[PDB]
This record gives sequence, C-alpha cells and structure tokens, in this order.
Amino acid sequence: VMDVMNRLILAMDLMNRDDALRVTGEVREYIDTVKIGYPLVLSEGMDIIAEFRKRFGCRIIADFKVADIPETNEKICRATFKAGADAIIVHGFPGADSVRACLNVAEEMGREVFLLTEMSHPGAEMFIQGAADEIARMGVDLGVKNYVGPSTRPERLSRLREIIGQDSFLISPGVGAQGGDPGETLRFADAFIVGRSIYLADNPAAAAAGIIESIKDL
Amino acid sequence: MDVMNRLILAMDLMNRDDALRVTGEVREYIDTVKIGYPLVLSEGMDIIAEFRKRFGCRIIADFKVADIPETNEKICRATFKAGADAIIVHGFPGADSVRACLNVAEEMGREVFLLTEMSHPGAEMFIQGAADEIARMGVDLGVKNYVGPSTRPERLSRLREIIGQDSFLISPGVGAQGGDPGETLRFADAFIVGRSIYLADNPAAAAAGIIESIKDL
Ligand SMILES: O=C1CC(=O)N([C@@H]2O[C@H](COP(=O)(O)O)[C@@H](O)[C@H]2O)C(=O)N1
Ligand SMILES: O=C1CC(=O)N([C@@H]2O[C@H](COP(=O)(O)O)[C@@H](O)[C@H]2O)C(=O)N1
Repeated sequence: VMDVMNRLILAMDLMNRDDALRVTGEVREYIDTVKIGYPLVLSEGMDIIAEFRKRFGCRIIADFKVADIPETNEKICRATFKAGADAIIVHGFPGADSVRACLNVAEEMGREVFLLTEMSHPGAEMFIQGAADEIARMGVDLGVKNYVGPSTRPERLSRLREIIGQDSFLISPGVGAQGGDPGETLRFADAFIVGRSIYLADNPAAAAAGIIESIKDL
Repeated sequence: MDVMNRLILAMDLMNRDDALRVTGEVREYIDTVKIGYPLVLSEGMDIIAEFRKRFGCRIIADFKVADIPETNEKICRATFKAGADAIIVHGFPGADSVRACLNVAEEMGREVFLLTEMSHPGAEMFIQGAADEIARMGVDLGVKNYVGPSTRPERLSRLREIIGQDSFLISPGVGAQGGDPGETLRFADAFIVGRSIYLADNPAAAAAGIIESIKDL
C-alpha cells in the first residue's frame, strides 16, 4: 500500500493555480500525498497534475468520483492515468460493471483504484448509506484494495473497515471543516483527508503541523 | 429547451481534431451537443467555447456531478465559466448535493439535469431501486430537467409519469446500448446518441438514417 506521510492527505480544492501551488508548497514538508479533484482540474486543466509532480515530490490521487457507464468510465480512467495520476477515486453506487471497467484500466496501466463507499455529507443518508455495506462487499468481491469512507460517521467508518478487512487500504475525508476528528478517524482509516482546515488557514503549514501534532502518538 | 430533431450528440471522441471533424459532419442535423469527461479531460475545458464558436450549438456538460455540496458548487461554477449551458448531476448523493448545483445554475443562468436511473446493466444493483424516489426528490426540489434510460422503456415511462409532461426528459442508450430511437421518443423529449454516430464509417449518413426512422415524430 502507498506510504502516506503523517497519515495525512491534502484535499487541494483551491481553484486558482497560483494559490493551489503556493499552499501545497507550504505544507510540502508534512504531506507527500495530494488529492486533486475537479474543482482544480476543471479550472486549470489536467496539466495541473504534471505541474504538481514537477514541483513537489507528491503522490497524486485524482478524486474524480467516476460514476458513468463502463465504456465511459474506461475512457475517463485512461485519460486520468495518461496525465500522471497515481490513483483514481471511483463511485461504487453505479454497480459492479462500472467499477470493473475502472479496475481493468488501472490493472493494464499499472495504477490504483480507490472505491468510494459511503459519503461524509448529510445527503449521503438518503440513498448511499443504505447501499454502502453492499457496495463495500461488492468491492471486496471485485478485488478492490483501496477504499474511501466517511470520518463524519465513526460507526459507519468502523463497519466499512470490518467489511474490507485489515489488509485493505482506507482513506477518510470529513476531518476538520465537516466535523471529523483526526484521532478518532485513524482508529479505522489508514489516512485521513483534510482540505479547508488547511488550505483556508492563514498559515496552512501551521494548520497541518497542528493536526499532525494532535496525532503524534499514532 | 428546443433540441433540433430531438437528437443530442454524445461527443465522446477523445481527440480534438476528430471531435471537431465529426461534429462538423453532422452539424446540419443537430444544435445540441453533450460533452463529457472523455473529451474534456483529454483536450481541456476550452473545448466547450471552441464548439460554441464553431457550431453555436447548445452544450450540455455531462459531468455526472456526485460530490458533497461544497465541492459540487465549485464544479458547477468551473463548468459554467467554461460556457456550458447545462450540467448533468447524479441524484444518488442526496438532496443537498443537488441543491448546491441548482443554486449555481440559477446564479449563472443555466440548467441542471438530474440523472435518475442509468442505462447500463450495473444500474440494476443500486440505482434502479432508488430511481423513483430520486425522481420524486427532483420534483420536490423543483428540478425541471431529467435523464432516464432508453435501455429500459418501462423505467423511462415511469420516470416520465413521476415528473409530468411539463418536465424535460432526455435519454441515452440509443444505438450501441440497444435503445430504439422511436420507442425512446414515446417518453423522452430528446434522445442521446454517441457511438452509433461518431464511430460510424459515415457519421452524417448515420445521423441522417436515425432521423429518417423518426421522421413522423
Ligand atoms: O464522502 C466524501 C468523499 C470525498 O471525496 N470528499 C472530498 O474530500 C474533501 C473534503 O474537504 P474538506 O476537508 O471538507 O474541505 C473534498 O475534496 C471533498 O470533495 C468528501 O468531503 N466526502
Ligand atoms: O445512464 C446513462 C447516463 C449517461 O449520461 N450516459 C452517457 O451517454 C452517452 C451514451 O453514448 P453511446 O450512444 O452509448 O455511445 C455516453 O456519453 C454516456 O456516458 C449513458 O450512456 N447512460
């Protein structure tokens, strides 16, 4: 499994190239794994992945929550890996064939797929939560090794860890701005994701260092 | 929305030259193009403005938006800044995530299309069972544009029943996925066609034929 420095992944959702680059560079000494999503990619282009690799010694997770039919999912994954992404996040609710399409491209291109089970926001309770345990089980049956679960619902994150087992890799967003606690989240997740708490701080480096200090024993 | 020939081209080619050449070859048959991530992630968001300058066509950004509210807002802003007229959003993530999109669309004068049930086999696992409720949620939220599966006419009909005759409904899955143009138009206002056209030896003739089959519609 990837070695996430300090078990902390930066969710770089700033939409300005200059700001995204500045903030990421300022916390570079604390994080070697950055999650880049559509807010930044749709604002600056896929070349931003390359720019981040060139400037920082960071691993890149393309958070594209892939959720299309198998055929289109295949194209999305191919374009994303061609750009330099180490892994891609895929939604599990669209079904097994859509996930398998991503796993196939990741396999052939030598990259990784992260399967998003339950989400961290309030709305996730309407439809996703009820299908989450099965989506996770599906992922296990499909051979998925990397997963994403909600830090905002410790009981749910715990169950997801049980389903995927100790060997699977689990990352969890929702820490900070959404109310998730770093320490509690690490009881089940291999690493947690943090965006606004760091990138909106007057001193991102101090914010990141502070979060890490809170979990030094872990 | 007035879709010419009730046909929406799904331009999923991943090469700028081919995408522009093929779209140009069938421009006389359409005025609405669906651009998704295959083309956008391969050529950049500037491709949207390029299409508007070249064809003046209407552009629906098929981004299957499916994140938390905060991120959904950013995605919609970046998308409409690029010139997209509408954006497609998943309903599965919940009401708050959809509302986030609706707010941005209203602010920038655009439309939100709610994807309820998908056309592929995997849609039967989790999506189909929640589809009717997702559609009802759209109604409660005031959504007026929807996306349903041409591959399951009975499901497409049910979606039309829920949203009513005033709502706008488009449907993918025609051609390559097995959907029939005429049958789909029994319930949808317009259907979406990708491969059957952009992978055809002669895209223009492919489009011409499809339109010929629904001439009476
Ligand atoms: O369930 C989920 C999945 C996810 O990826 N995310 C993403 O994780 C990040 C959370 O950022 P933040 O720390 O709340 O600012 C954003 O990029 C979200 O789009 C989330 O918040 N919830
Ligand atoms: O349920 C759905 C939703 C959707 O948008 N689509 C999209 O519609 C297009 C269908 O193209 P095609 O005619 O099968 O080649 C693709 O761009 C898909 O990503 C789909 O096929 N099924």
